[PDB]
Amino acid sequence: QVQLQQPGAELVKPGASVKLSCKASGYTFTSDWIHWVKQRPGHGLEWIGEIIPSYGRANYNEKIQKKATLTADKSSSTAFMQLSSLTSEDSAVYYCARERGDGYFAVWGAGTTVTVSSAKTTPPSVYPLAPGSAAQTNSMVTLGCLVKGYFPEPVTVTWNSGSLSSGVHTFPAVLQSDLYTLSSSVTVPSSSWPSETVTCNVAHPASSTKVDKKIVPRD
Amino acid sequence: RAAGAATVLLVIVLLAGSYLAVLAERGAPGAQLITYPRALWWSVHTATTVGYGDLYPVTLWGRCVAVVVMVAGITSAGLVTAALATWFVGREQE
Amino acid sequence: DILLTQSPAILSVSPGERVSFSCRASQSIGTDIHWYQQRTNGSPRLLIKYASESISGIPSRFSGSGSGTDFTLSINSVESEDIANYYCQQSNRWPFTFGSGTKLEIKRADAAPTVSIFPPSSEQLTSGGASVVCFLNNFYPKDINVKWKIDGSERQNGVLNSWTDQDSKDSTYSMSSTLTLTKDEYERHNSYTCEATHKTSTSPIVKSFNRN
Ligand SMILES: [K+]
Ligand SMILES: [K+]
Ligand SMILES: [K+]
Ligand SMILES: [K+]
Ligand SMILES: [K+]
Ligand SMILES: [K+]
Repeated sequence: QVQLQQPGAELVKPGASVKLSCKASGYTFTSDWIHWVKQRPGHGLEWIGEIIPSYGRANYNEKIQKKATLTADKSSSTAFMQLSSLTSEDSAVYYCARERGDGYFAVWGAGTTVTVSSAKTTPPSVYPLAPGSAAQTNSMVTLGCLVKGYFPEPVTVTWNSGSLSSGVHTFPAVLQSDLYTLSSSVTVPSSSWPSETVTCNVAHPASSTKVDKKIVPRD
Repeated sequence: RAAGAATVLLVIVLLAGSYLAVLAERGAPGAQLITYPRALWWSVHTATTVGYGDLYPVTLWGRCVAVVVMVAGITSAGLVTAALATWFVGREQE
Repeated sequence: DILLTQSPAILSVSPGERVSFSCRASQSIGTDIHWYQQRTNGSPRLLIKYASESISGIPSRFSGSGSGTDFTLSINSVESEDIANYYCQQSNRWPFTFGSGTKLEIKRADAAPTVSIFPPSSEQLTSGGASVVCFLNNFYPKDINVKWKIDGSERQNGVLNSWTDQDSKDSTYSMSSTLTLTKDEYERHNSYTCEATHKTSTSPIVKSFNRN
């Protein structure tokens, strides 16, 4: 079961400071070390620091400018990272992995997207995308839903609560004035529509908002 | 019999050592005494005072842990001997 | 601190072929090298541990090799799913360190794009909006062009595109062009077309529709 649980995202005002979490479950040990890796978009993984909960000792990466402070809640099995006084540069995905003390990072977390900006958390907008009542069709049919006017990243768009994975393409958002816009596509067999439902699920961690929107043909 | 006791205690120093050693060594750049397993191999050969040098402490508390482990080895050893000695001396008193 | 150098940054290989990524340590680190795989918007995933040891859950396709300074991750018969990023990481000397990463790309057969066009939804129109979406799905190579024509004449204002990194489902590419306009601009304009010229056909691929 999903061992390291990390909050989907955090928005932070330049100068402000966020306290990222990582709550583990499963087999814990006194030799357990929780690590923090930071991955800037389109770049590699970068060790930030580490902490041994059963003792509370924490070491950080000596090359990067220390902007974090690790701590561990003995009982609740949660590791906390305190990233203070941030800037656009600190904006990235932060992972937390568990190390058994043998060197490798067995399992990682989902990662907490952190965006350092002045803007405001804008939940999205989900509009359907049904073919035009003038476009013919073959064995397959491509439907999809448009997620626009939201901020900040990320957004988790799924189809039929995830049950439908085959034939899906959620494109990368785009930034147009403090608002990200993306759209996902889905291709099912024409026969199976619109008889059998096809709804897209959009989750937006930064506002705990999650919507649906059944793709229904046009009257 | 205190030699027996010595063996128990040692095995404990051998573990606490491995632990502390890694706890002390991490953080000091270049340190290689940073993973629990080999840590233990490290403590074993340092206690047996064989110390090949494939692993050695570089920090202060790391070295302190080291010293302690060395002495648990050099003592148990001596205590088992001191034991053996007595046994043969008694056996011999016949 | 040990420096893990990973060359090359990208590997172009054909399906079912055998591919090898190399990681080079700035100094001897024994076999204390470990390899992680990270897909598009995924987290890292332990593949091999200690240069050549299996992890339960990883295909037998993956194998590790080497010792000292030169290590080699290897995939026997690549396949769509294997498209990701490959990083190596040592734990010989503190602090642990990572490699620069290596992108794996597959070489599937040419594929023409599936084009689909969508009129803005009434829900959006109900709020001064008007977004005309067009998809250029599952094609290959990645090179492709999208043009718009609102009423016989070409348009370029309000067109935002977005591409997808190589797909791990079939090793193809897909692109999405969105033409946002006000309900107004959209009101006084009959037909909207979306032409996609791809390397797979001299002529372009068209898909339009009228506001009515
Ligand atoms: K000796
Ligand atoms: K010696
Ligand atoms: K020696
Ligand atoms: K020696
Ligand atoms: K030597
Ligand atoms: K002796």
